Amino acid sequence: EPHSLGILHASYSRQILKDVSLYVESGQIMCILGSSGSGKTTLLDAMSGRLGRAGTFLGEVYVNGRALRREQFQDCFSYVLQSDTLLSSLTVRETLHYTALLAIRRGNPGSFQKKVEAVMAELSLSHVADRLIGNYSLGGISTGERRRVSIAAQLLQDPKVMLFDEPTTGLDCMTANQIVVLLVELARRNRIVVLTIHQPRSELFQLFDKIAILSFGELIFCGTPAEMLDFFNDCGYPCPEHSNPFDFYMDLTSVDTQSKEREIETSKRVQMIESAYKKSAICHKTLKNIERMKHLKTLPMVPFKTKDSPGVFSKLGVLLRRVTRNLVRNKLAVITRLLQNLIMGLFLLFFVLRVRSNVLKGAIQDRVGLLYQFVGATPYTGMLNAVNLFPVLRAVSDQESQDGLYQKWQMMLAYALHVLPFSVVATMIFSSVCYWTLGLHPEVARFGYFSAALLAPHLIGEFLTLVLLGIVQNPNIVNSVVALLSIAGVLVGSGFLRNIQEMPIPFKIISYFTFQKYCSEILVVNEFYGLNFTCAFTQGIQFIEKTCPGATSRFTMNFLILYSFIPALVILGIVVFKIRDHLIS
Amino acid sequence: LQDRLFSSESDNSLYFTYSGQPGIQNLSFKVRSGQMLAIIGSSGCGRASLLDVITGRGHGGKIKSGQIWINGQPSSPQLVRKCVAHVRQHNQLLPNLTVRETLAFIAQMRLPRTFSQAQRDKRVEDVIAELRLRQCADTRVGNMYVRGLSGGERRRVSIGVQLLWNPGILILDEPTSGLDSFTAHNLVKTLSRLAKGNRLVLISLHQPRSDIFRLFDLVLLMTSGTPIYLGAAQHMVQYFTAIGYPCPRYSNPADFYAQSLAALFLEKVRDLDDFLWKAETKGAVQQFTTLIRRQISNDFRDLPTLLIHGAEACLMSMTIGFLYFGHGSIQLSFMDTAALLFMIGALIPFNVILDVISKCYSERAMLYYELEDGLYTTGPYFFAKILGELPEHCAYIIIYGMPTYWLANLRPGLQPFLLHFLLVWLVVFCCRIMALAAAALLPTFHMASFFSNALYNSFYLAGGFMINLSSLWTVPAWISKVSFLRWCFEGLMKIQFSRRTYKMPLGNLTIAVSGDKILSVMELDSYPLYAIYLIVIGLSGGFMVLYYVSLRFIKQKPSQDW
Repeated sequence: EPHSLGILHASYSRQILKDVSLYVESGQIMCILGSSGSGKTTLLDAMSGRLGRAGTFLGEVYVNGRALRREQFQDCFSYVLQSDTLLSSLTVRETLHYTALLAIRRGNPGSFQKKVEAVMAELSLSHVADRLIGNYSLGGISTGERRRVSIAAQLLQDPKVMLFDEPTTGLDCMTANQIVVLLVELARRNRIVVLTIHQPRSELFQLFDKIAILSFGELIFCGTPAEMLDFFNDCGYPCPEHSNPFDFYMDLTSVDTQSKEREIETSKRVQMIESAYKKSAICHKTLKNIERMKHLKTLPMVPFKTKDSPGVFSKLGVLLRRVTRNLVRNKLAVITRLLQNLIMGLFLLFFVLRVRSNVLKGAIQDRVGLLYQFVGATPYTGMLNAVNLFPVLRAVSDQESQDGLYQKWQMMLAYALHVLPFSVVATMIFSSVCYWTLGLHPEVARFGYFSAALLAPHLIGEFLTLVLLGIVQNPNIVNSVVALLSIAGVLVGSGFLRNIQEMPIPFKIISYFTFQKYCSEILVVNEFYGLNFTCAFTQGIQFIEKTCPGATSRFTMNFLILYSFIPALVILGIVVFKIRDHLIS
Repeated sequence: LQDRLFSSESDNSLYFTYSGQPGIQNLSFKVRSGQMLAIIGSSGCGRASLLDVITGRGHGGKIKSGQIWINGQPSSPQLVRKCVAHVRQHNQLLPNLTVRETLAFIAQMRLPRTFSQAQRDKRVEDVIAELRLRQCADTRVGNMYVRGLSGGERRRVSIGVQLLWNPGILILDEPTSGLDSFTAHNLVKTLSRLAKGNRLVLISLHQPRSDIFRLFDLVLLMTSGTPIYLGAAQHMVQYFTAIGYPCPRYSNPADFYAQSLAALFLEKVRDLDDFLWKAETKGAVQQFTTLIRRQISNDFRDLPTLLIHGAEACLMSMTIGFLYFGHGSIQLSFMDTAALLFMIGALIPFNVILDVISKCYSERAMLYYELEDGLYTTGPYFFAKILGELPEHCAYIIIYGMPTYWLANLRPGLQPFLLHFLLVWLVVFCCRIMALAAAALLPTFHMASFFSNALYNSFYLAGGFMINLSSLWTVPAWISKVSFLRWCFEGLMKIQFSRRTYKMPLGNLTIAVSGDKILSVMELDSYPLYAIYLIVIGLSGGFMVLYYVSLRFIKQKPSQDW
């Protein structure tokens, strides 16, 4: 009931944080104000365990008896980021149901929600619980309210020590305060609360148990507002009325560089102001209190934060249900996955009409182009699918996994897994409609094959695009590159445009490495197995031979290989993402 | 803090009566060529809107009530752009130019034909030195990606861009936002300095904090579309001591928020005062060159993009070439040699489209240029850019078009080469314009970059090779005639592979006898050697006209996309 959270002589590396030291008890609030130079944020992040870097972390943190160990931070803290991205097509209760259902293993998918209720109603958002969360533009969850929910997700973990980054920032007169309140209330509910506040008002100065200043990662004052209003006048420089006590104090606290003159002078000031209460009684006192908690053992005598969030095998199964749910409740999106592939076939169908086969005037040459386009579009549709849908999920995996919920790949797997249904329907929608309208040897079986041959590319695009979207982080580039890829590919890797066998050395090698080849050399054989054109050539095989001779026999396999890529791509993906958790801090 | 003033000139001021807009409620103004007024309203009270409303450019949904008067006249969107200078939060300065340049280059368009050159030169400096852009003078501007220039300075420059008519009015939207408080002072004091001249200054600061506060001359404080009250720095402190003030700061109160014949005389008097208030008050060619010079300078001092484009093209040529490598055992298969000739044409689009859509769309500048009045579209910008790219575009083509030709061993000597190249030129160039049109008329990088890729995917089918042409609906059958991709292919084909030239088509052991007959047998003899250039240069026309229209009649406005 008095909870203990102290720091002694903490530092960080290129040595951005210097021998800082601070005391807090449950029910209090900590207000960190950091100069634009800051350091503040850096620390706050650091403490939540976000990374542990080239360089180092000096000092140790004392939490309710005992010292914290580097390997336990994330266990005994909770973190609320500068922003709060959430999946735009779910309901509050659903996002929370999934965060909770993912974070903990207990009663049932019914009872979970009941826990959720305590959180929603403890945060006073029950009243929107089951609406379209929305982006601010799409759906109209309150731009204030959303912030609120983000907090909810941390409370399912039942922490009693909470860290919030810049959480006023990006709001308005009314809302900011409304949010601040709720922080403080959480403090009322026997919690520890730490803030890094960029540009707050003069009204709020007076709402803080403990306010504390950082300059260039060097610590300065920490204490009661009144205490600052005194001890800073113990250092001199009293802040007049009509100055914003909260803000004025900072102006003095930070050096800056409009010239060498303004620059050097001020750094001396902030040094002297630092030493001033680096020595002072209060700064002794605060320190002693962090020495107190070890020295004493008292009633709280405990730390706390969550237990078991297990079965990885089980874990992502949820992530899937979530993602499919998202992607399904988004009329915008779904329609396209299924449909565009068809659009391709219509759009062609419209120019090409049906396959004139009577004459040779418009016979092989109309089909070559047709297959070509299919093989060099059905991966395009893939990325068109991916690049557009996935980033949200990707970045949400990013901001989520950091708090400690599901490893980066989990998600990528999930996405990759759901597409199957959709893409596979798309392929069928497309095929069923077009293939017969174009009427290129129509025995159902050979349609059946043609629909399996164009499902693969439409996935390959997806999963490649996916993989890349883990490595490259600026989708619109990914969507240029993957195009270039999946077009270049066809040129070299189906016979059509340069009689592969005939082509000069190296490209030949390349071709064998592209799915394109092993798709085309299906489609050609599947659609020419044997046919007869009126007139150069004459028969179905006589063309098969010219472009891709070993296809006829090899068909059985080709499929094997064509579908071979799609496990690989995703498997690789896993690795890229497994890696990528290290890449961005 | 050092020095006082090197610019100022006179006259105008500003006047209001009972406004309203969906968000505003009954304003009334004092604005007098020397005061600076800080609008210190709540977060989005039509506050960042307010200034844009006052200019006439209204987001919210067009005004409800009101009257607006400048120095001594009504308001008008045609009027304001001759009196008032607007400084946005958005900066749109060209990455690779020096401050001195980015000023001189606008000076040459905003200062009148009559002005001397020495005048422009001295005016530039006469600004620089009033804004104390002392050592920024000959250093490049855009921190955007050179990252070799200060922000506090940058702002002052984009302000300077506006002080080249020494305007009697000046409106700044949230100028501090971004800067460090340390410098905010040193900016807002320069704004006050400006103000001491015969400049009228309007600011809008939603989170001003105390210190900057102290520097206000006039203040207007409003919460969500009502004025709590107008007044000077000091006076406000006292005036809301009709309801009693506190310890913290000056924005606290922002958070807290004829009848008697006696008055009748005052009513009359204010009217009488009021009269007195007003009573006291009472070329294309040249542009065009400037534009291409500035436009072309920056784009040429940009190396990074420039190396890439070269590479970006180069490599395509390399590969296309090798892939159809015309020497060595393997022999180009007339079957195949067409393919190349088609590709070389209908490949580069898929880069160039995105290449030039990207640029045009990453230009919003022109909007602010349109509205601020730097540029026409009569003989002005439509020509500005279309020529601006050109030199790049020539290298871009040559790098892509020569090597392929040789690698794939097309017809020898020269003549053909150049007819070839020259066509590729008009094809790709037509395509650039197509993009420009597509981009300027549509409203989003993504959107224009769809319309384009659909319009292109639609032209390649029409193209001869991949679909045989003759056999078609009228709907393509007609379209094909319009397809630069097709015309490229027929052109190249006619110049290269048929004409009264002669060929050796062949498989395995063969090296056979043949000629122009081949193309006659192919459906392509239809149009002649030299027609096609005209067809594509004509096609160009169509898109060109779409660009000239889309610009002249239709705005390009900002998008966040790329």
